Amino acid sequence: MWFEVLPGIAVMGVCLFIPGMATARIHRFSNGGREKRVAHYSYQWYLMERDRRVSGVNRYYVSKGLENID
Amino acid sequence: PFFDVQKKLGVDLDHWMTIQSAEQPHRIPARCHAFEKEWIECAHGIGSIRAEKECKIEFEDFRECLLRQKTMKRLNAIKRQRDKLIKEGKYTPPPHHSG
Amino acid sequence: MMTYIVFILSIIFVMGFVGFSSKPSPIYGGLGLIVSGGVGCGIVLNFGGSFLGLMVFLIYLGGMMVVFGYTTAMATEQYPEVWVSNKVVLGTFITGLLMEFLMVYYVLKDKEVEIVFKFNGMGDWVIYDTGDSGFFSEEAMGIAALYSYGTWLVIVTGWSLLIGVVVIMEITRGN
Amino acid sequence: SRGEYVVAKLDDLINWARRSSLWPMTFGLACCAVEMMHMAAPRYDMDRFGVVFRASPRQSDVMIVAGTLTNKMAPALRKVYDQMPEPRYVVSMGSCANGGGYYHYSYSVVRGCDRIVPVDIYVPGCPPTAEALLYGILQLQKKIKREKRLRIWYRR
Amino acid sequence: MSLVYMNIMMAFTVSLTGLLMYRSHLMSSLLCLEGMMLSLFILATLMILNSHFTLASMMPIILLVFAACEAALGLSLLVMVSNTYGTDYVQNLNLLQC
Amino acid sequence: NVWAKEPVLVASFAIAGLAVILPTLSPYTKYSLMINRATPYNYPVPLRDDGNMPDVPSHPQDPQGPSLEWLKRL
Amino acid sequence: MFMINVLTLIIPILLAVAFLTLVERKVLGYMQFRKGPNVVGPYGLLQPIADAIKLFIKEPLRPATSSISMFILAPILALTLALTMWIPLPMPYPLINMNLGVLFMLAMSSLAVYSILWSGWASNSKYALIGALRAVAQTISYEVTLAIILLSVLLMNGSFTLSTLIITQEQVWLIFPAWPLAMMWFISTLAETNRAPFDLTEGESELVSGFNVEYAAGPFALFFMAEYANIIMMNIFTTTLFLGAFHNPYMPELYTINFTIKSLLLSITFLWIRASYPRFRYDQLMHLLWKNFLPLTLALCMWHVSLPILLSSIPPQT
Amino acid sequence: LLQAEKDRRVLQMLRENLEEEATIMKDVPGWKVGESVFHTTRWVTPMMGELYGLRTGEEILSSTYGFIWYT
Amino acid sequence: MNLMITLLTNFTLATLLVTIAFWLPQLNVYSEKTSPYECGFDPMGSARLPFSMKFFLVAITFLLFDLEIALLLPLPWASQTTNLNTMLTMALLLIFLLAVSLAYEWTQKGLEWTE
Amino acid sequence: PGIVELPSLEDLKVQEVKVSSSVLKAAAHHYGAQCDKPNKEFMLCRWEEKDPRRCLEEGKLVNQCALEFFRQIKRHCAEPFTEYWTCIDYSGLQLFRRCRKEQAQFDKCVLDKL
Ligand code: SF4
Repeated sequence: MWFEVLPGIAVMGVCLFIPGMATARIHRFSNGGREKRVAHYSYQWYLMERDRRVSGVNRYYVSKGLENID
Repeated sequence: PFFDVQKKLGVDLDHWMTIQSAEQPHRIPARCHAFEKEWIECAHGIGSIRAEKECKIEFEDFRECLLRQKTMKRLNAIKRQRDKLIKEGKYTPPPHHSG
Repeated sequence: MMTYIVFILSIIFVMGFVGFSSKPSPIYGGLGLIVSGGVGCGIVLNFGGSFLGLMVFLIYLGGMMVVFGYTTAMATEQYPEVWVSNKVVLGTFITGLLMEFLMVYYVLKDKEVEIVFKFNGMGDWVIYDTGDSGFFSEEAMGIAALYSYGTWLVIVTGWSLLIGVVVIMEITRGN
Repeated sequence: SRGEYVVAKLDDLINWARRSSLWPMTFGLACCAVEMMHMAAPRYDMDRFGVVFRASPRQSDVMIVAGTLTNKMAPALRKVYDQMPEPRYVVSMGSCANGGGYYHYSYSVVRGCDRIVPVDIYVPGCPPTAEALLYGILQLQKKIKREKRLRIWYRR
Repeated sequence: MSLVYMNIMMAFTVSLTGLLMYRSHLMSSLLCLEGMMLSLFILATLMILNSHFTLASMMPIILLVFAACEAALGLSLLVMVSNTYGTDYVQNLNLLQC
Repeated sequence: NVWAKEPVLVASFAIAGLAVILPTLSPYTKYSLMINRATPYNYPVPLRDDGNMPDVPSHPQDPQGPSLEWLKRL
Repeated sequence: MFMINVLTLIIPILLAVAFLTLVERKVLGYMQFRKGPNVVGPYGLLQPIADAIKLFIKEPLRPATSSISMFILAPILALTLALTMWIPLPMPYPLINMNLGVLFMLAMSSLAVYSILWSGWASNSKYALIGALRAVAQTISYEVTLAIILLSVLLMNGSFTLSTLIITQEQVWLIFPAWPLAMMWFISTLAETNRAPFDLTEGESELVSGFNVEYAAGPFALFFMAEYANIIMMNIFTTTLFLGAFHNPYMPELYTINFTIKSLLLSITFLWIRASYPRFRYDQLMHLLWKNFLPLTLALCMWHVSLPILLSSIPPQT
Repeated sequence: LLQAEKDRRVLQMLRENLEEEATIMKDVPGWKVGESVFHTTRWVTPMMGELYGLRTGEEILSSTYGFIWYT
Repeated sequence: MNLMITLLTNFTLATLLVTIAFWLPQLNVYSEKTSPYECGFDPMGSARLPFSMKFFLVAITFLLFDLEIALLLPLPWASQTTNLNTMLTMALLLIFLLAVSLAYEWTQKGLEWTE
Repeated sequence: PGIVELPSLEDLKVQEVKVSSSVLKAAAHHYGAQCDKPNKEFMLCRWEEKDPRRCLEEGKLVNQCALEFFRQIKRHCAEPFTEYWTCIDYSGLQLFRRCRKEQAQFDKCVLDKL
């Protein structure tokens, strides 16, 4: 039966388990624990652009919530 | 000949394709909407010769909306003079991004 | 550092496309042609058009596929020509690339190029969208008008394509 | 002796790598070709050893001359054999090929295939068994264990 | 003025001259006609994209579907040409004399 | 009979013909019309104060105007 | 770190292809009642490593009538484009969130076709010519039906973006609203993948592997790895496109598990289809493709036009 | 509110760039300092160079080319 | 240009595969390997020999139906309009015309010769 | 030809409402509810006059209305509104459907107390 092929399937499956896992782990690492903000359209682009404007660092992912109310 | 059975049969099956300020699929402007509005409202009931004579200013205003050729002439002159005086070294300006 | 990247893609486009137009064997012509089509797709994609360039790259590609099939079919030499094989093709390629680099020189290190118009030589971040609120990526609706308002236009388009099909069929049949 | 040590390790690596796959091609003139097909039979697998059929002459490693090499065939045999990369090996499979054999005293028959190509491994038997042919391939792999090429190149 | 306009007009003129003077192949001629089509396409598209002329943006798709079916017509005629001869140079065209 | 000479063609003509016939009768077409009109990308502009128009309300909470309600009402 | 993400995409494709060659040989062995690579160490693994190393030993050679630029620049385009298909693949969140990916899939698969074609041309030994023309044949047949079936399946729910596609794959799988369209799509992609002689006429025994009959032994690794990237590529695109996985919000590893297991079971299904059917035929491929698929596909296209216009099930294509 | 923030920003860029021009080009002859290019006086839509001129590469690439091929 | 970055990295990968193919492993003794192989016989002339083709209609047919694919591809964005019945009418007319063209050349045996 | 008169940095010193984008887009319903009656004066001015540097007094008006609104939402419930916008901020783009329970918490908070 298939008892002698499953190590090949398992190793090659980890070879396909790695790239999305490392991808999403890098994207969570790449914005300080927040997800990579996508931007489809012009409106969401200008929203993300004022986001990177009002953080001071010109890095949007801080996003400065409820602190500059005053 | 030039036939306008198009106009006669009461169907504008072609003329929506034609100019800006016709109604877009969502009611959105073009870039030079108001300038075409200017030029047509100068030259609506006009026979295309005193249109050449008298609506010439606003037609040039429309052409310079579309191309912005004189504006790029001005801006290129300003950038080349900026570059020659920064190669010179006389009063290198910092007022962008700083004081 | 770089800013003229649309113009530089246009320069690469014109180089490959002139070496295309200098007429070597259609194998090398198609190679330079698909290079030119891909970088032209890059030009129009980087300019603001979302799908239209990738679309036309696909269509134009399939046309070049059939063109390659027929140049394998019909026009073959005992040894086909390359760019650097014959005198005339080499001269045309060098002179076309020479005119290209000369235009590069007169744009970069000079002011104005006035062959047919007084073309303003500076970078193509002007003119451009000044951050207008799209929310629907304009060219998508700009093609979506074709089935809304486009009554007469696709009628004559499909009619002419049907006629194109029967025309090819009867010219092949007419033996 | 770190230089010869590292070169020895790398030579052992590449020689192991050469004896690993060894896919041949199928020349296969007569009934020795039927024995090759029964070396592709499931009771004696070659794909236990990474040994695959490959009908092109452009990527095989060893080549099995197996059959009765005639004069109408032999220049085509060498004009296959030459356009094949620099590690090339020959398995003379069968009594016809390893010295002429049963058609030795005749016209139009090459008396032994050393008159066309060099030969690494002779495997006699008419036909060989699948077992004997497999033994010959194992001995060829042991020859690839006995290479010391890169040691020779360094000590030159 | 947007310098890409002048450069695509340069590519247009050179593909036009390539379509006009040609050595022997009809195939290269059809191929460079297809190329000049692509050049006019990209130029018109960049025009409409600067204009935000979003209403009648049928120009790129319909321009190129029509000009490519012209190229299809040309490939059919080249099939007939290479059917009635072996070679399809400037030679074996000299009959039907002016 | 006429069926299995080239029967995938008969299958194609059948499902194509019901695809043509089926938009004649439906209870959902005007639903599709009202949904696909009532969802704008764009902005509801204000207008001049009024000549006391008995429509077009002053607060968006005021139910004088034509709203969308049948979505959550199935 | 963006470069690190690119490297962690282009490193597992090497391991994926090599250990998938192991999988092919051993699954095909137990398929055909024989035994796979077993003697070489633990079960096979270091021998497919040795396959890659051995094929890098081989010291290739250029032919005579073999213009060097086209010759050594064809399989480069093959391997590079068989990579660069893998940019907008939504392993849970893709590398570049492009606003459209599927026409990009079409264009880069066609580029893979052209690279096969140019290698078969500039090999210039008449067998690669016959094989390249057969590849032109199966590309004439299978870059229309694939496109219009794609138009039909994203006509229902797509809006061209893969994130919205995984949102649409939430209540039921999209296998069920389009099942026979999915059957025709799987057959067409199996043709376009150019494995599986159910619909493959390039790797013949009538010829000897019409892409690269007499190419050289060196870039065979390039070509070989490119087509097995093509196999994994279209199967992952299948496993995204029709069926899918209920991803955990804020945890993607479960999505990766379900997605990867479904994709590689369909890849084993693909190889299992390759195992058992004869080769097929040029004019029969034209006959079967046109006179079986194409009217039924057009009927499905008009019926998926007429479906959301009659059920108000039109997507929020913003 | 976003309309207001954008309007304050474009008035800020236009004010700063008029001031920079009036400083840097005050010596050259000709060159009226603040003329509109057009003949009338309406709010001409700016051309992304009057907003973004002389900002040295990175800012203008962030503003223009960000949405296109970035994110 | 992120895709251009990735394309540059894959091209560098391809060039290191080229160099590791040619330069590094061993030597390159020439003088017969350059000959073209068919099956063991040096053929007449070479390839690039005039090779006639079977299909005449099928390639141009591919071309025209690829163009009609190009017309049909903005069906997703079209599906959200106020003029729904007109969209449905012209879309059905496009596919009906396409199938009329196909079935016309199918009944006029355009594909029943050397396909 | 003609000259323009762009007003300086004198009148354009209004304090920017420096919330970031996520919390701002999350609070859009109630911000439409309480405020966003007097800003349509600004919007009508902008649409009927199409020349900014003319309507900007009402730009100050809309900016002070928004800032007073966020003042009153900071000075009272909800403190779990912090949790609500940081719920909405992580979910890629601003999917209003993934974060539901905390939406119910914040809306019932503000409905009870104000
Ligand atoms: S050696 Fe024997 S088995 Fe082999 S080809 Fe000769 S007769 Fe046949």
